[PDB]
This record gives sequence, C-alpha cells and structure tokens, in this order.
Amino acid sequence: VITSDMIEMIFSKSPEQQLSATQKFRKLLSKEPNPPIDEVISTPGVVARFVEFLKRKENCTLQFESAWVLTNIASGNSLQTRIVIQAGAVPIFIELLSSEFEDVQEQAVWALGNIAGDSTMCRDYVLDCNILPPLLQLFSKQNRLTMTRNAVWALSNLCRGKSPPPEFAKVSPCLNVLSWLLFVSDTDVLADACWALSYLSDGPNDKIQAVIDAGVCRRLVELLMHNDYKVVSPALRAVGNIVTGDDIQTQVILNCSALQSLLHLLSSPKESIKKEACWTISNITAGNRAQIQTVIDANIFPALISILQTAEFRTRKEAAWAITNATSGGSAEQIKYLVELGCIKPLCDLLTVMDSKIVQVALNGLENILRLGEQEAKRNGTGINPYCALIEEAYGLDKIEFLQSHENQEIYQKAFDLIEHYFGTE
Amino acid sequence: PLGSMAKRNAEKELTDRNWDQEDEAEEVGTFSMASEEVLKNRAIKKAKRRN
Repeated sequence: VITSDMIEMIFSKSPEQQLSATQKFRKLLSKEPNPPIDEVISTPGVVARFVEFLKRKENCTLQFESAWVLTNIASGNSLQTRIVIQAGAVPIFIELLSSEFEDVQEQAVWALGNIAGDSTMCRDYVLDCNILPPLLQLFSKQNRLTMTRNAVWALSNLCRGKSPPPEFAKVSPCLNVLSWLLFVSDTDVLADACWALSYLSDGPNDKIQAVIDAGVCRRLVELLMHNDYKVVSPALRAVGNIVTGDDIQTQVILNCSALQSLLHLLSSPKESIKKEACWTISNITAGNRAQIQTVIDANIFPALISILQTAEFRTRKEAAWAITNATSGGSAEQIKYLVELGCIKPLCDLLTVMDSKIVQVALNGLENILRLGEQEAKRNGTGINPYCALIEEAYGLDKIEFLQSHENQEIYQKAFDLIEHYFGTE
Repeated sequence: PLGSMAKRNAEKELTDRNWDQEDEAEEVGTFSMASEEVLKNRAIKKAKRRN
C-alpha cells in the first residue's frame, strides 16, 4: 500500500513532492479499519522525517499534514505513541502551539491532547515539556469552538489519572481557566471543563481547597440542574468529591443550595446519577448535626427511603450509608424523625446481604436507633424500648439472629451483643 | 461519636470515556456463612420475643 514513489518524494528537496507525498500518507493512515501503520513505521527515517516537517515555519500546509500524520500514527496505540514521542515530536508540537497559523495550533493541541491521554507516563511527560503555559495561552484570545474544544480536552487529559495522579503543582495553574469555561454555552467544552475539575477535586483536602479557592462551587452546583447527562455526570462527581473534605469545605457546597438540586437528582431516570447523588448526600449526612439538619430540612430523607425500596442495589448501598450516617451523628429528635419515616425496615432488609460491608452499615444504623429507644425507655414508662418492637416486626430480629452465623467474627459478636442487650435470650 | 471520619471517597474514577457504560448489575445475595466447625464453636442466642 506504500510505494517507493511516496518515499522518494518524501526524502527529496522540493517542498512540493514532500507535501504531495505526506498527504497520501495521512489519507491512507486515515482508514478506520486497519491503517498501514506497520509499513509506514517500518520504512526507516519516515517518522523522523515527518517530525522535521513540523519545523517548516514557512509552510502552513506541510506542517499541518505532518502533524496530522504523526497523530494518526500515535493516536490509537501506546506503542506507536512511544515511537512518535521517541522521535521528539512532543517538544515541537508544543512549539507549534505558538505559531501564526492557527490551524497548525489546533492540530498541535490535538496531537498533544492525544499523546498525554494515552497513559500516566505520557501525561506526566507532556507536562514536563511545559505544554501548560502556551496551551493556557490559547484561551486568551477568541478562538473558534473547535480550537477551544480541543484545548479544554487537552487539559482534561492532562488532569486525568488517579494512580499515579499528576504532581498537583503542575496542573493547578489551569484552575482559573477551568472556572471560566464553566460559563460557556457549548456542552462539549462544558463537559470537559467539569471533567478536569472532577479530576482535580479527587484527592486530599489540600487539593480540594484549591478547587474551592478557584470559585467553582456555585457554578458547579448550578450545573447539577443541566438537562444533558454528559455535563450533569461530571459536575455531580466534582461536587460529590468536594464534599469529601472537612465540615467547613462541605459547608461551602451546602451554602450553594446543592441539597434541593440533589433531591431533584434522586428522581433522575439515570441510575448512575441517583447513586452518585446518594453518595454525595451520604458524605453530607456524615457531617455535623446542623448539616444533618439541613438535609432533613431539604426534605431529602423521604426520597432516600423510597430509593431503598425501588432503586437498584448498587444505588441502595449509597442510600443506606446516608441514613446510618445520620443515625450516628444525629440527635435524639433527629433519629426519632428518621424512624418516623420508617427507616428501620429498609435497614433490616440489608442485614442478610452478600457485601459484608453493607451488613455492618445496617447493623450500625439499627444499633444507634436502639441506643435511643434505650434512652426513651427510662425517661418515660413503662420503660420498654419502643424500637426493638418495630425492628422485630420488620423481621430484623430474625436477621440479627441469623447473623450469628456470619463468617466475619466481629459481625457475629455484634449480633450476639445486640440481642443479649436490647432483647435478651433466655 | 466525636471526631471520627465518616467521609467516603469515590470507589472508581469517572472519566469522559467511561461515565456512560451501565456497568454490571449488583447481586444482593446472602451473607457468607461461617464454617460448620466455627458455627458450633461459638455460643448462639435466641432473642426473647413479644410484640
């Protein structure tokens, strides 16, 4: 599929045969089903040559095609990505970010985007080559959708990576631009902006403060109401991420009226959103009494219970966390309330689950409650715990008994204790 | 109930090439039981019932 003619022209000294050849290359390499990448790479010096074509300051069309070629080579395979990196493309692609021909700029940013998104290794490499300053510099001017779309996408790929994550200090300088992009109308730029924010907000509290300090929470929360699931998903996660910080950090999210938005998402058709929303709510009901109260006030717990009865299992797991979290940080009056909505039942039904973890969550919730009813007992009565009866009639007592057969020792013991404690066993 | 870390980071990372896959589907299942030998070993209880 590759001729000697194409090779002779490539290596000759007339910028006309060079270009005409380069085009034949990319057009062939643009064949979805199996580009003749092996041959191209096989013929020696070809890649190194395409790279040298990138240096043709005076030739917009030649540079443009060469970068297009190297891209089709690199994009879609880690090994050939290595080959292109190894020829020295990256430093030059970066150079082309600052050329008078914008098309060359767009193409370069794209290429770099593809390279950095190939792996942790490549991401960290492209950054080490200072892609950031010139890349961020592109946003300064009014650029066409396409130029912006590729730009922000590049950033996304430069922020992506959880193991290992990039040196935060290398990707944080893009935070300002990100928050700015959250006000663009276009859903692609919007989505990818959230993604990058979704990435930066994932980690320790010092990193979360950085995101918060950029001033994104308001707009982020505002975006949970967006109609398109492709921008709601990453926004939700970024929001959700932020509320993994301390009470003070998660109060910032609360102060943006995220709760009513979240309540809305619990009715969302997309299970992915429900789950993610419960998870978020869970991390809020894991805060201080006042924050728990704010959740109650947002009228959210009615929805969490119905979610524990209708929604899918992997979603229910999250909702169960929200409740139990409330039960351990909540006040007597607060717990009383959850029980009033009949949260004992949903917890009970999770006692005999496969996930050893959710079992503990369910046991923890039921214990906390019983601890209350143990209080209400002495302070009035006829002091018999009001709650272990409600538990008995929810078949929880049966399940707690059974659990005395669980593989996990600690769980066995808990069930044993709860019984001997709040019920008794001859 | 004073100064614990109830916060839970997300399990899997979500990306632009990842978010909409509708993963697997969870199996509720039954909790893993203990080995016959251990089962007899430990002492069980029969909750006092009423109402």
